[PDB]
Amino acid sequence: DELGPVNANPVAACNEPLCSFDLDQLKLVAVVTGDASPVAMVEDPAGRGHIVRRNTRMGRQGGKVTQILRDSVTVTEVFSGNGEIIKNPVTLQLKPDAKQD
Amino acid sequence: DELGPVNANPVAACNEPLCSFDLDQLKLVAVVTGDASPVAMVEDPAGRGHIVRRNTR
Amino acid sequence: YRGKRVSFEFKDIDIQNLLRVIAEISKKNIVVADDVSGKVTIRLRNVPWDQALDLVLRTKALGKEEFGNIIRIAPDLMVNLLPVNYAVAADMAARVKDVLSERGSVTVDQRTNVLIVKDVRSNTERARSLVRSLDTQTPQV
Amino acid sequence: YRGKRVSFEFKDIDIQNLLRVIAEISKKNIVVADDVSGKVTIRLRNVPWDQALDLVLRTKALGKEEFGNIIRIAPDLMVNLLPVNYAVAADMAARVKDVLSERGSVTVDQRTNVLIVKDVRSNTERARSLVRSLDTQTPQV
Repeated sequence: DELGPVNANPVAACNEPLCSFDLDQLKLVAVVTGDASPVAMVEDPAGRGHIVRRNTRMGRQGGKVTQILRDSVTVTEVFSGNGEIIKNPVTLQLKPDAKQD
Repeated sequence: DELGPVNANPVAACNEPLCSFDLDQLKLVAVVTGDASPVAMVEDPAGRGHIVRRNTR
Repeated sequence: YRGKRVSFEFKDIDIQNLLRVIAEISKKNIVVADDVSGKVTIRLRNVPWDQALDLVLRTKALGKEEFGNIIRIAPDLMVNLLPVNYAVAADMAARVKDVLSERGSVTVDQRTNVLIVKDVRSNTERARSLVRSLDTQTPQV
Repeated sequence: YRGKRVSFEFKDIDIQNLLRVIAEISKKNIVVADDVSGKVTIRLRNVPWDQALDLVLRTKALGKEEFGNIIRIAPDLMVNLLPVNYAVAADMAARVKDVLSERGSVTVDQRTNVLIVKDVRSNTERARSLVRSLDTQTPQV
């Protein structure tokens, strides 16, 4: 009586995805620049690619895109510094070889 | 009743391996160096290759 | 097929992402089909985009068809601009075609007598050495 | 395809180990498939890695595909850099291709007009003797 109404509503959208994942998990793949304004390209810990640009956001801390270079991308993030909500001016570099804990 | 739950949990990890074998048994195969920092490559008495770098054990 | 100058750096990204990114920069509104291809790597400097695009197509990627407002696309390496000060770009075409053979890589001739190459660094290097070497007998006027 | 300079010495090691080692040195994050190949021996000096890699592929090893952040790789000899001070590297290509025949060994042309060879010492020696010998008629300006 519910299957015989053969009904599926496919996934193709954003999950609203990167605002569900932390900013230091995200890795800068590439940058595009031309007449349509500069845009950064960034990789999830789930291996998805995204495209974001100045005034847009990413990450659980709502990291706002403020600058875009060729090697790196400055963003403004939202951290709880000792109990205060404060700005964190992070700069996501491109992906080389690197390791941390 | 335990086989019919057909269940295997494959080996692919480190065994935590070289901390179970003595240091004079291990043989230096090669060294790699580049922007990702220098890394040594070393051989077990069991003939496995490993990769280890400054601050590791 | 004319645009602002750009530098395309794509390290292991979906061509669909490069495409969207290219639409977010006012290089048309670009839309793919659904499953066009996959992921590619390119790194360009000083290339107008509409070219870096034609050049992206040849890498792995697709061909482009434009409706007008929207364009549909359906199923390091580097780019460097060579100035040709002395010779005409078309006179190089015989020799440059002859290095490529059945390889990858390409050469594009812009109207202002500049050559543009996408390829692996090793095929770029060869093409530059030949273009400059033939340019150099042309400077002795 | 650009990196810090390195010396690769691998005495009877899994290409998967050489790969990881190459990721531990910030030469991307490299990941193989599972069963790529086996074990190889190479010994390089003064070679940027991204090249010592292309060169490792040709030995026994695999081809490389990059996603961007990660790269997937799927299924003594030495390397020496030859400076070419006088001639263009591409003019050597005819003669150098002609020694290789259906052998192993390769030659890579870097953009700064240097040749790089991987091979057995005996094929390296031949390639150096020819490159230097042809360079030497070019120094008499």
